[PDB]
Amino acid sequence: SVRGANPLMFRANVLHMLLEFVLDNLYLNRHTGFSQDHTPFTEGANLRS
Amino acid sequence: SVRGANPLMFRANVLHMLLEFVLDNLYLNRHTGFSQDHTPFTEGANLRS
Repeated sequence: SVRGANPLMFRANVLHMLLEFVLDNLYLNRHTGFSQDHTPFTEGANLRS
Repeated sequence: SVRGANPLMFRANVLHMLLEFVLDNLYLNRHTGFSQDHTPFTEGANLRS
């Protein structure tokens, strides 16, 4: 059936899912740029672009 | 809106206006001719022309 799965193999599938979660997030955050707020909604905060 | 100004920038605009006021007045007064007036209200004066 295309709508069923073997219940005795959930742990194996879940374990592989967690490994995929970690691998997909192996990145470094990058500094892009900023600009000051021209509106009074914030007290002159610097906002990322 | 093309009409109206941001109230957060009033001080910056006013300061630049005052700087314009000083810069446009950097001159030396120049001597010129006179005339001897005999109007009954200013008899004997030497008015500049």
